[PDB]
Amino acid sequence: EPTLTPDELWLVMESYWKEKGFVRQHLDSYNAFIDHGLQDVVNEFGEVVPDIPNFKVKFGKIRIGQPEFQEAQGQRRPLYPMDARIRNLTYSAPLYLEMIPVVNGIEQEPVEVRIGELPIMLKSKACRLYGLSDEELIKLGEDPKDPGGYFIINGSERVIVSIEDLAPNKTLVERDERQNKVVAKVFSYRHGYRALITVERKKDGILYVTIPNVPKPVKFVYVMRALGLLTDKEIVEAVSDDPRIQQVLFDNLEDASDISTQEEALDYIGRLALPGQPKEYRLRRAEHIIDNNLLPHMGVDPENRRAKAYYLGMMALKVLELSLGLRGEDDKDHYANKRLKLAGDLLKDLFRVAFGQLVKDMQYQMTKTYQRKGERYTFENIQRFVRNSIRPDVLSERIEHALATGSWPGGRTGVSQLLDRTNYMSTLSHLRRVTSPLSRDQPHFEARDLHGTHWGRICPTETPEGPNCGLVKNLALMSQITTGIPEREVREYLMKMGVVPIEERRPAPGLYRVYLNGVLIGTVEDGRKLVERIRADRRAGKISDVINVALYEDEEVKEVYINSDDGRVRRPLIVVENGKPKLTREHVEGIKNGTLTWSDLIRMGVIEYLDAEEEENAYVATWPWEVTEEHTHLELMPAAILGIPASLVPYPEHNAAPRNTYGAGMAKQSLGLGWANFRIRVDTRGHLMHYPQVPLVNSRIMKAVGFEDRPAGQNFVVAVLSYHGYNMEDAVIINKASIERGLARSTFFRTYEAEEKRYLGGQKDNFEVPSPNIQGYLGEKYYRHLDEDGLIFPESKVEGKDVLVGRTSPPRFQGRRETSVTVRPSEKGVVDKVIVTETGDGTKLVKVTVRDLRIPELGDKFASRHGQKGVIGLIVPQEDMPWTESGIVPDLIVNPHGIPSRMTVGQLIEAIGGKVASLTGRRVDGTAFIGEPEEKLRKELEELGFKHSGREIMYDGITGRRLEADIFIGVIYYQRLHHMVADKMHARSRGPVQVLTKQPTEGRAREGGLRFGEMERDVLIGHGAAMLLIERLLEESDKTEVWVCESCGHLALEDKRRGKVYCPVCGEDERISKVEMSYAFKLLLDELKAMVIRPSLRLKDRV
Amino acid sequence: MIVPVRCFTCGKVLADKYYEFKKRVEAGEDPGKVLDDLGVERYCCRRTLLSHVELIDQVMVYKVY
Amino acid sequence: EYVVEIDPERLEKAGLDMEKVVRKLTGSFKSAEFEAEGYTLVVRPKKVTKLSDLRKIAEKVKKHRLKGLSGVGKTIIR
DNA sequence: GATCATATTGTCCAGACAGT
DNA sequence: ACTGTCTGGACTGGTCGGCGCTATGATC
Ligand SMILES: [Zn+2]
Ligand SMILES: [Zn+2]
Repeated sequence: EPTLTPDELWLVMESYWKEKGFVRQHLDSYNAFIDHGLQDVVNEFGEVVPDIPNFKVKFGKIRIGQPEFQEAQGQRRPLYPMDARIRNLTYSAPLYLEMIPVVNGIEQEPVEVRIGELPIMLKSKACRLYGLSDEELIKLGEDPKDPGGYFIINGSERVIVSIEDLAPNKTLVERDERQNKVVAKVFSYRHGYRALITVERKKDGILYVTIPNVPKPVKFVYVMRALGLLTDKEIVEAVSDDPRIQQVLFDNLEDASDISTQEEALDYIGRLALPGQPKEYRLRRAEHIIDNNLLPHMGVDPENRRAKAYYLGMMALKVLELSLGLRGEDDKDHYANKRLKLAGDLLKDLFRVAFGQLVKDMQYQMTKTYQRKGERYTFENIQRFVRNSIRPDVLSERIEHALATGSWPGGRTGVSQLLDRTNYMSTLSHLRRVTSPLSRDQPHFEARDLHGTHWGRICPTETPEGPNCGLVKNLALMSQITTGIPEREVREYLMKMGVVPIEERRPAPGLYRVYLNGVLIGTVEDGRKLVERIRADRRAGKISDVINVALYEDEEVKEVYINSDDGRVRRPLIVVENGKPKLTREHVEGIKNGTLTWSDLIRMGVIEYLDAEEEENAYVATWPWEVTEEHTHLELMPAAILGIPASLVPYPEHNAAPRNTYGAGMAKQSLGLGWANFRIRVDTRGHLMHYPQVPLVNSRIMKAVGFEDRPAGQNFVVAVLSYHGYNMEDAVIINKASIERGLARSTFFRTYEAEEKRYLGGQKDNFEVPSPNIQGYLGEKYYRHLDEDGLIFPESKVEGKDVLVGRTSPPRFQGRRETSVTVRPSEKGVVDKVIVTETGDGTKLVKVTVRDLRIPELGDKFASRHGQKGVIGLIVPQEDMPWTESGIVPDLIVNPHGIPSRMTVGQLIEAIGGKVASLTGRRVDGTAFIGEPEEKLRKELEELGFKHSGREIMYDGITGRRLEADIFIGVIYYQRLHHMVADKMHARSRGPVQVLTKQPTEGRAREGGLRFGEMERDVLIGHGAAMLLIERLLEESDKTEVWVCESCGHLALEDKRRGKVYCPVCGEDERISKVEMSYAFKLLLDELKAMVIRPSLRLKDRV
Repeated sequence: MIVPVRCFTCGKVLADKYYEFKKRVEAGEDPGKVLDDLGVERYCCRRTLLSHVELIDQVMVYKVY
Repeated sequence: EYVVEIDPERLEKAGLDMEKVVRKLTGSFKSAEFEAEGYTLVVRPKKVTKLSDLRKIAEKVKKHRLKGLSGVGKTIIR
């Protein structure tokens, strides 16, 4: 039998991507949250007890209906994502929770009352687009190639970037070199509340415990005694039985022997938490602190407090062993200790917070109703009483707002971001984006750098630049994220397989400890046999693929870890037994024929998902011909370790790593036909390529991803040559005839919105052409494109500050104000479309989309796929451009100096492949590590009648003579970026100023100025230009004149009515002088005076 | 979204023979020979014809008015 | 009490004998008796009966410097 | 229905400070 | 007189573009 080929593995990977997709983590997480997360939150809250004697309301099952919207009139209609985007509506569905009132302990009839609206993930199980074909999505105005997985809040697409957090309820141990101590930390989670419990051992050998909302670290023995253990022996074997551990414990309780009872330790905790308080108040405060802060994941009842001490013991060992060399320090960046909070978990936390606030609001409402009406009206109809005491919007405005501003409860922020719609690549990259809670300004050398566990889970090259480097990553193409399964079933299976419970047998040095999701559950005699049995059962399909088993066999400690929780990024690997992979040719034939699916392959155990913990016990083979008897797994696709935008780069192994990173980052900034429904979309900014082209040198994954259907660039005939110094320093030279022929032509769409808002007292905006008699009239010619209804006509040429929607506002505190929506002063174009509809409040809403033709010119940014970027240096006419002996005139000219300095050989290989593909007609594969070899490409180029090196004899376009060097010319995929010079040119002479500092405004949209920062002032000082600095900072920004009293230095007051200048603090109607200074200095003086500081300006003569 | 009328390099008209080229490609023939018999000899025009993908049919379905 | 065993090869680089090493803690630590048994260093207690004071005096021997200057770590010659 | 007072109180470096 | 500990402050600049928020439970 043959040893298989990478083509079969590529077919298997294509089947995997077809079955699951690329936004599977969001969809699966949201489906899990919808199916049980709402029910779990409701059951956790349980019931609401208002201030009513002998009465309570309990919560039943909670369901979610179809996405529907209720208009201002009161009509409920089905809601579609396109309608939500156009009408600025939140794509949400009502939540119906049944309420069962309890009167005198007797349950009443359940009441089903809507509790709010929950936003619906696109293409989810609760969405209207689930199960629809391409034609059905087209009929609804949706792109069939749109992956979904995002939220529409107020008509704006919101994507929840995954969060790379630490593993909950898992203790991680490390040593602080500066503090000279061993520190172990656990982030215990309970109902969305995170508590950082810390156990440390300083140089003195004592153990300290850090508990949140506690200002000082207290001794470990004190908490151990206060947690339920009384005698010293209890603490002695609550940790371990190793003689070194026992002796360390003896030293600890000898040092901490001053406290022997639980009350004294609780008194110490309460005194540290709340000093200067009565003893019983400190006692109850310490009891509450211990119950609700000391490891909340173990519970809050005092009954489990003793068990918490056991969880303390397993911490102490982890502190002790690293302090004695028995065990090594675990990696904080290792993905076995790192979880990935997806949209489902964050949605569950947000819904829990919103539901708790809704519960407290309903409790207050029933309390107020009972206090006002009384017992007669309350109990005469308990169905209507509960329903009327509910405000659903109170919940809803907490959820969608957190999905609007991106701010999450608990201090987490930036969870939800605006979905990138620059092209097809950017949206997928954002939907597969992972952020970190670490600060961006912090230098994280151990965290930002690439880790060895990122293979197959995190893209090694596609990372942002600047402070976001390292902390923001993208999921790999083969990355798989686990879905939650009932842990009780897994624990029962483990117990029935032969794992002795922890409460039955004490841990022993000769026994293998068994951990379930970071929690020790018992010990087994043969850990290796148990691991092998679990793996065999998983391969046989008896248990779910979510369960991952790993075995750590050290000379000192032995452990077995079983993980079945969420947030674990896994990769698929082919199981290899006795040197033979489980995947055979029959499985590939079944996959190709369609009889076998990816889930079928997972079911038989041929291919299994491995996380970072299990892969520690695995020996993976990179290629099917490198498998040996000692190999345990076979890599499916080595090219799948890259991200979605990183696979766009052809031959990434032939390029430098920074070049590959730049190319992956700039793949999201390209312009092209990202979406087929771009014309009907109401995106505020968008770009379209007139003639987008699929690259001739493209990886095979791009066909499966969908980039071939939605290209974002064009193939450019690029000749590497120095041309008059206009391609110098990364610049490029473009052909004038090529630009005039439509090459790289783009259109930029900008959407403006106008709302007929209704104010208090019945005042509302009006859509009409403003009369010239009213104030704020921009000009007669500015409304020349308006119709009689105040709306601009479509296909009308517009310029800067041109009126699109004529709106009139009611006057403040006179004639009606002017609030017309106008084009930006630096922007122009043609009005593409006008949409009239209504908002959620029934007010009129007009959205005008204006398109501008963007012909390429000087300053327009063009980038290759290998990180080679630059602006256009010259628009050279075709007659002046050189041409080859074959009659080919390059469409682009790049400097030869940039190619070898940045070590970009992949660009040359792509040029050769593009020329070969154009000459032969067959597309050249550019996949990583399985692409067409360079030497083969040179061979076919030679067989095609061209030079092997790709060099061609070229003639000068001006002199007409033959060039003395053979110029390397080939087809390179060059993409135009959105950093066009049209939207980047800013020029301000004078205009609007800030109302506070009397300084020019910010940005370009409001005709703002340019900031002359501190560094510019410093270099102007270094230049010695005093008067230039005076003219820049003072005479052109905030020049003003003030009146100063010479007697006391206070700012004198000038009265125009009296016409006189005098100092109110002092008098001095004569000795007042005019001083020229910056308005910022006057504001600073006012701030100092407000801060009870008196600045006395001692005036001096100018001469 | 639609085939360009002329080649971006030399201005040679290619939109006339693009649909015949696409029809012959879907029949299973080698696109190189199809380009050869259609007079598309220079690889710049071959670049324009091969790298272009038709997408206007997916834009016409979304009415704008 | 600590029964200290040291490798001789490191003692071949410090350039001093074990017995003289004892002389560096006999005068300094008058509350303990230091004995040399070949290549093994054995200490003896005068009046010690609690584990608390053992951990308050064992680290003082380690922190004591036999020769050289305080705060000096690595040393190379070029 | 239309109004109205109130609306809670992450690291690292350097200087000052109890403790021995 | 030393020594570890508590407290306080700063964390390169600039630019393009967007998103979104800045009331409410009584009273007549
Ligand atoms: Zn005065
Ligand atoms: Zn041509």
